[PDB]
Amino acid sequence: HHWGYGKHNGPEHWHKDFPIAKGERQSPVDIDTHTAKYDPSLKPLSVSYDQATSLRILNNGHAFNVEFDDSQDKAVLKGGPLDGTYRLIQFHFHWGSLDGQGSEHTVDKKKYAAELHLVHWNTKYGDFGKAVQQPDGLAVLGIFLKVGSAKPGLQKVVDVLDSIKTKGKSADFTNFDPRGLLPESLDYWTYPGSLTTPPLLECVTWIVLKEPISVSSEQVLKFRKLNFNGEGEPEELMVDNWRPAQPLKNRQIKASFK
Ligand SMILES: CNS(=O)(=O)c1c(F)c(F)c(SCCO)c(F)c1F
Ligand code: NA
Ligand code: NA
Ligand code: NA
Ligand SMILES: [Zn+2]
Repeated sequence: HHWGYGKHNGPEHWHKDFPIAKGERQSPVDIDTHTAKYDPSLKPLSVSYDQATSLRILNNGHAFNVEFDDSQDKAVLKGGPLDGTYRLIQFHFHWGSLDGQGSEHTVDKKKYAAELHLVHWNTKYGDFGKAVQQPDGLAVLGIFLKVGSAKPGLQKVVDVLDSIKTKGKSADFTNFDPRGLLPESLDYWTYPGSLTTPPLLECVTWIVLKEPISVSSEQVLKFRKLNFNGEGEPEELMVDNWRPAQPLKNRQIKASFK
């Protein structure tokens, strides 16, 4: 009876195994754009993805995950609200059963069809597993997806999904360039928060871009053909693998713009 996204093991259940679910800095949150504080001391985000090395794509039963070689400073995030250097380890998405839902963060209560998370770990902690035990261990870049025109830079990912349909499948996935998933503007909101799946650790500096990318209906439809179950276990479509917004508590969301 492990955690998942259903009636009996979904987000409202998670606190029984992971009591930090009700903690002081949980994610996602609603971004109320009118109360976010402009901070003119926030630096432009530095996203340096030229040397990224993707390795593999994996269905873990919760999402699909594009993993990168993080054994050197290739693809890194710095600047913005960050002190020091954070290394890209992987990305993944959360999405809906319908185009009207699927994002984790919301903007003035608006849900997007999906949300991309590019996960990076602070190189002061030497690897990802040590970094998640620290208050400033991760920086997650979150990008919203709306359904409209196709994102051409997403298509390589979409086309390999049928090869990892079920829980525990991987595939080699080399030479994927994550710059193809970024919108034009790096204007962002930032706040202190957590992982959005168990173990829900409060180790994340969240950076959420204001500008969504658009993807086509066909591209998100293909995300919804994945399965939460393993091969030869009964079919459960991988849809609605998002956690709802959690109480902001004693936090202020900062804006890099306007
Ligand atoms: C914020 N999204 S999340 O909690 O679902 C999530 C995730 F799915 C990940 F896979 C990783 S990195 C796994 C190590 O490679 C991570 F840091 C995350 F925060
Ligand atoms: Na395919
Ligand atoms: Na369409
Ligand atoms: Na079977
Ligand atoms: Zn995520």
